[PDB]
Amino acid sequence: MNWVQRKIYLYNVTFGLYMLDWWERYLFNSLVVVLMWFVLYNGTRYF
Amino acid sequence: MANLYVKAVPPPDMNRNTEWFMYPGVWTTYMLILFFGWLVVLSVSGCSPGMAWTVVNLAHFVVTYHSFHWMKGTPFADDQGIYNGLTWWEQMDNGQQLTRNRKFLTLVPVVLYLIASHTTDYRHPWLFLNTLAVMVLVVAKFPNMHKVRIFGINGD
Amino acid sequence: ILLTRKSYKPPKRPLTEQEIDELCDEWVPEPLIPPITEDMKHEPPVLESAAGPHTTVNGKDVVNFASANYLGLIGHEKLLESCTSALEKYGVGSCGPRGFYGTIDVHLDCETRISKFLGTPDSILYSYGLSTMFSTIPCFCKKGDVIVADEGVHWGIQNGLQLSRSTIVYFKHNDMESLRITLEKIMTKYKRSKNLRRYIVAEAVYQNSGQIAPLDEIVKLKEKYRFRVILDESNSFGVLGRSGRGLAEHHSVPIEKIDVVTAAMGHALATEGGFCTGNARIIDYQRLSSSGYVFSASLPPYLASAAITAIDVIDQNPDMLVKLKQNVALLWKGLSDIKGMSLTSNRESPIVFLKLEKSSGSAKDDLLLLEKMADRALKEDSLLVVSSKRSFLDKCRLPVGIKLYVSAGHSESDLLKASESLKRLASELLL
Amino acid sequence: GHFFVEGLLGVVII
Amino acid sequence: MITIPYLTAVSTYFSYGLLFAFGQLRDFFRRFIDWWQGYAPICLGHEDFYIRRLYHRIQDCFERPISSAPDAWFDVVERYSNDNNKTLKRTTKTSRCLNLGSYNYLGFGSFDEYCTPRVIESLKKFSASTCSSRVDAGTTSVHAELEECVTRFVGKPAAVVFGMGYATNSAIIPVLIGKGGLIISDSLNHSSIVNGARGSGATIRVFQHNTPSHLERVLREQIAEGQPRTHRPWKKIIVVVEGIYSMEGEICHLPEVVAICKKYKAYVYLDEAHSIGAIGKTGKGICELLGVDTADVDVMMGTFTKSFGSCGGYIAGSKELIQYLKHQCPAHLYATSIPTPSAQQIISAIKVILGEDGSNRGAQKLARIRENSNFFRAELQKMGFEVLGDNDSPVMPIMLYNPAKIPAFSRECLRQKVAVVVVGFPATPLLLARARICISASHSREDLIRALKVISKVGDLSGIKYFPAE
Ligand SMILES: CCCCCCCCCCCCC/C=C/[C@@H](O)[C@H](CO)NC(=O)CCCCCCCCCCCCCCCCCCCCCCC
Repeated sequence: MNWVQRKIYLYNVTFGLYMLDWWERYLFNSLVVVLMWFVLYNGTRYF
Repeated sequence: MANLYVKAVPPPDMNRNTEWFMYPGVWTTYMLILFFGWLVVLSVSGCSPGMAWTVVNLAHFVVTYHSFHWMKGTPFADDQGIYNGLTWWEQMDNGQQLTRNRKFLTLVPVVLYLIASHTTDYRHPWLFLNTLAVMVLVVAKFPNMHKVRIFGINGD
Repeated sequence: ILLTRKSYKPPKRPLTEQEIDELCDEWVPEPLIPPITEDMKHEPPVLESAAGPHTTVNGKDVVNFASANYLGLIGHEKLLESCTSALEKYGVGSCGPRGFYGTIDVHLDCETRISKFLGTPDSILYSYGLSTMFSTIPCFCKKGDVIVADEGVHWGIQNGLQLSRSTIVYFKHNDMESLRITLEKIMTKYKRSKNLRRYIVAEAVYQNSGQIAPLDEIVKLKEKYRFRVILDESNSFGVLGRSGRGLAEHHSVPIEKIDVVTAAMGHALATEGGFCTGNARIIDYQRLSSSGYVFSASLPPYLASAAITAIDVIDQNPDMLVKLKQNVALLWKGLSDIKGMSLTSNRESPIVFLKLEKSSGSAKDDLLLLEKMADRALKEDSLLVVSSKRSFLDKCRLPVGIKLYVSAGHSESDLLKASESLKRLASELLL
Repeated sequence: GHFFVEGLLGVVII
Repeated sequence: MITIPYLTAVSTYFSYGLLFAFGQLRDFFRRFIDWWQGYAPICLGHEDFYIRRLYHRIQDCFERPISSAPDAWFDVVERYSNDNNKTLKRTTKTSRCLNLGSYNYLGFGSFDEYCTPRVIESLKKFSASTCSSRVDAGTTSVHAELEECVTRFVGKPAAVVFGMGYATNSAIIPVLIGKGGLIISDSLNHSSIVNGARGSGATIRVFQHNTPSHLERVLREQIAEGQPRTHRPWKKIIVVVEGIYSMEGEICHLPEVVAICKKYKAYVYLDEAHSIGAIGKTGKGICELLGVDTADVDVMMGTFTKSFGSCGGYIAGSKELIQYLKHQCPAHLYATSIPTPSAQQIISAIKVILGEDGSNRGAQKLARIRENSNFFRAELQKMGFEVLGDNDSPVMPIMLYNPAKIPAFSRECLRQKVAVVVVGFPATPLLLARARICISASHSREDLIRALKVISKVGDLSGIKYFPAE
């Protein structure tokens, strides 16, 4: 494992995504990516 | 990347269902889930902050009512169903009334409804609903509404 | 606002730290235990070299009628090889509960073997015989249910009935007429409620009376009121059916009609432990939510590797089953003419009960009366028998008496020596 | 019709 | 009593709430698909929610079947699913892992050359066990010789031995106390003790775990208030404590508890399940390590499963207590006697411990059980882990705090040939998930050295080094 691959693994176990099935995990990762893009694009220039 | 150690004390409470609500960190998570839902609503569908607070207050109604006031019993079979005629609200604190943790749970549906009204300019399309929701929540949590039902619906 | 309030007394002034000190000094506790007496301290025999039909006490050779090995498997040449080969390959201990690392492979093999023997999907082992009923009944019956017990069930069953905080109603000992009356009176008092669970708790061959339960009226009344049956066949597993299957093969009923079948391997298998049987859904649900299964060390593997051999011996040799009925009949043909006693058992159960007729007084007195009669049977003419030893925690109220656990290895001389010696002693003490 | 509620709920909270 | 990093107490509640939310959602789409013989269901809908929505997700970390003696190294059988993870079945393939999840402290759960030859001889002369109880025909000579070794070892005048360590608490507490009595138990008591208290009619209060300043304040109130409704006098008061509180690893504060029980004339019920061969310079338990007179405690319960490598239990006390129990205890009257080869193996183990076997390896075990625990526990603290318990205890739980780290810390360790035990939510409090490490006197130093580097490497990935290293 490399740095990014290790830091992803550390993230799966902290928020309980290591236990869920693939379809429960791909429905939450996408939904949290959307939130990180929305906050970035708006807050970066809406102020 | 770890600080702020807290030496938690075990309150006896002898009830798996409602003893986890005494350890340090519950209020902060309670609020951070609400503040997280608010941001996730207005990201999957771009809308107005007022409506989004309305959708948060409406979702927090069903989840909280169905969990604290509808369901009876415990999901642990160890106690041989000793609490079959009680809801999660009634089991808390061994029936002790007006404690620190009951007042916090009473105070949240009110302050969350104030925010969903003060940013939606009152009106009537949303005002009618939000008022009904907060009214149901506050009535269900009254001290006098202890082990009493309405026309015997889900009562025995 | 005011014209609706309630009159209340003003609050009281709390106790001081000085007053409490006094109250904590006047309080006095009772003794931990009641004072002992001299009738309370009789020691039991200490025996050697076996527990079979012919044991040994104080050097003299006595004849045994107090060990519950019906098939005569104590000291079989095929069990002492299995136990020996598994005792030097696993050790003598379990080292852990069964959910962490206490699941040896022999446990899985034993469960499969038992289920194949009875013809049932799945089975579950327990560590100790008396605790297979502490944990089976509280697992199924919660606080809102209704249990119809038998009023003649031993302490193992009636401790589980109390742990599971449900509603218990009894019926007369082996009285189907009193069973159906109770069933109807329950199916009327609970009319609007229909989600509750209802169970019937019985016993194949009762230990306090020796009477076989009739499993035809129970399986028929159960199909008419939507009930469930829990059968404790520890005294019938391996002795009672024509092939040894138990009560179901005795009354020729399918085993799928019986929801839960529990037994103890400490009677007719010459080992220790217990097991519970049923369909897959029931067994796999109490494998996680039981109490004596998840919190207790598993069976020592040398005990679970002898049950497999014992079941194989039983299966391969169905002649020792007819050899047992003959012995029970032979003891019944030489004891029917006793003076003060009275055979109050069934004609086929291998527990020859003997109720005392014309009770000599209070039950307390009758207990010592039976105790001395049991003592003099050994001291003089070398005979072990059993007498009803009730506790103060027991709630059974059946008549007391003297039992005789007949086996399939008894001779024809000792079997009648047990009859003459009882007739003489009963004659010269009671009448 | 906007500040009566926000003024009364503070009283109710206290 | 446990220091919890604040930032981890927040990502645990979030992790559990996400499981709850997905579970309710999935169970709501099963209730509408059940549309496709008249009796009530065996189990309601929602009494086993965490059994099928939390336990089944990690069901491969439990009930691992082994096919070897419970030794320092055993063989673990491999299991597959074959139907998309619903019913695991066992293969023929095996492994060879390091045993760190058993209980044999003194290394008696094996083939040692003073006990097994004697037990095999006491087998072929007595055939497993008698089929009668102890008051009729089940009191062999071996059963009378063993009740003397236990009295000599424990120290009290008389003792009774049963055949199950769980029935040694549910069939005795009803005898000693009944209705109108009181039982001030400790919070973290075994299930057997609470079930025994429920089997009687007594009332149960709970005082704060391992602190006497709270035990005094409960006795004062309960004696100043009497019965809960009709303020009669309390007929009795019994205080139940444990030697070593497993899953917390702490030795009890016995001298400060006995002193307060004397003052208020309450009784003391000790429970030396985990601490009867482990702690002490001779192995006599907590009453020897802490230097307390053994006659200040009224009843002392024990268990031979963990240290002596054989099933059983015992109760020791005044010679009239034993005479009362032998005459009114249901477990003694109705239950089959403890088997004979399972009693010879306790006799021949107490002989080794007391040094009456001729050799002197009864002190090597007692010294190597300590020089291994004091090493492992010291080394774990230096790497920054959070381990509980004192310096003189064979058990040391490592805290994890996150539900998702339970299958992560165990699956990795098993893959690297180390076997451990993990405990989840339905059994423990919500916030406190842990792993339990058991160190025996049969592990060598080469094994602990090799097992510490496997744990130190796994603990980096999961990030369970909550405290700072050096
Ligand atoms: C995605 C982040 C969260 C998403 C939704 C999570 C909501 C789930 C929290 C509901 C708490 C349930 C309280 C009592 C429920 C009882 O009925 C049942 C059966 O009796 N008890 C149980 O199942 C076991 C009792 C304890 C289990 C609780 C596990 C959840 C721990 C979280 C509690 C602290 C975090 C949240 C605090 C309360 C949440 C308030 C609801 C927020 C509404 C969100 C809508 C946007």
